Amino acid sequence: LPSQETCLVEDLLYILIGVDGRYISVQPLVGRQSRSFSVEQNLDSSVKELVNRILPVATNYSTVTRFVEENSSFEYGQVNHALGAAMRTLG
Amino acid sequence: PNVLLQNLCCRILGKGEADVAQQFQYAVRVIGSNFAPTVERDEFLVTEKIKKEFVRQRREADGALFSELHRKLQSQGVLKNRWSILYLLLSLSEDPRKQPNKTSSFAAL
Amino acid sequence: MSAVRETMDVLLEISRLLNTGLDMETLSICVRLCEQGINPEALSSVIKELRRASDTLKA
Amino acid sequence: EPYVTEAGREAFDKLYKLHEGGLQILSATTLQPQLVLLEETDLVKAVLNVLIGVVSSTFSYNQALQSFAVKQGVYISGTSPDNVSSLLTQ
Repeated sequence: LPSQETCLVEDLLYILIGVDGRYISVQPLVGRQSRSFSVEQNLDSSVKELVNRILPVATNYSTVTRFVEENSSFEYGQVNHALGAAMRTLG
Repeated sequence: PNVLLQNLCCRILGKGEADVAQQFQYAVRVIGSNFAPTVERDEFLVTEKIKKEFVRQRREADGALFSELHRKLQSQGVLKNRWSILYLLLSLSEDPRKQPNKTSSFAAL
Repeated sequence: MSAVRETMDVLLEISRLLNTGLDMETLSICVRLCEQGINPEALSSVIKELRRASDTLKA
Repeated sequence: EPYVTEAGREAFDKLYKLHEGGLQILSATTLQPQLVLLEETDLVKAVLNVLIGVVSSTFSYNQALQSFAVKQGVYISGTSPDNVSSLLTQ
């Protein structure tokens, strides 16, 4: 049980970055417009509800990283090419 | 009924869980002889015997209390088995005066 | 089970006033016996015989 | 020897199990309620969780009331005699 918590905090740390975890696997929806994270099932439902409430903040993260890596994929002098490169500074 | 009658045989003696065999078989025989009673049911009549008995032993206050307790008893839950319960307590009723001789010297006979 | 706890506190008042001399555990056995059906005469008759028997066995 | 008062917890526990049993016979249900081990230090961690609104192995969350539900039986309840069964609910 505490060892399975030390599994979680590190796996959690990796999916903030948009890197595919060890026991939190990532299913790409359209190449990660929104990331459907599959966290390991329970053995203890206590740590289960704590990691469930952390993976949606990384779902909100997948939407901005899909878009700001798409303004490089559509290189133009436009107001979006500066907009998302400034969000890369925030990320 | 067997687990219940038995547990009574162990508790009453306060000791023995097969050393109470004699008393069990005996209880079973006794219960196996068919008694018929003098009056079966009516809450009022059994309650009255207990009131008269109260007066008779000079525990008049308590007799007064018993009536409060009787009414209370119905409200904590209604009994279908009351006459029999109230009887059992009746037959075990005692007087606050005098002892029953010795029954700790009576064993030696 | 909530019910079962309340009845016994009022019942214990009558029995101790009236002189009966049954502890808690035993008073529960009789209530079981009376609910499963027993002749009242038999129940009083045994209790009186077991008591008389017990005191002599001990002494 | 000791009486119950001096004798720690165990003596009181043996007593509680015996006393509850006495009542338990008249009530008939599928299976009688029995104890399921937790320790006193394991109870204080299941309660540490229920303050944030997370389930343990004594709490079952009910969506129908949007409230949590503890074990109602003679489920271990510390060494208290079915006192934490009401105290932990508050």
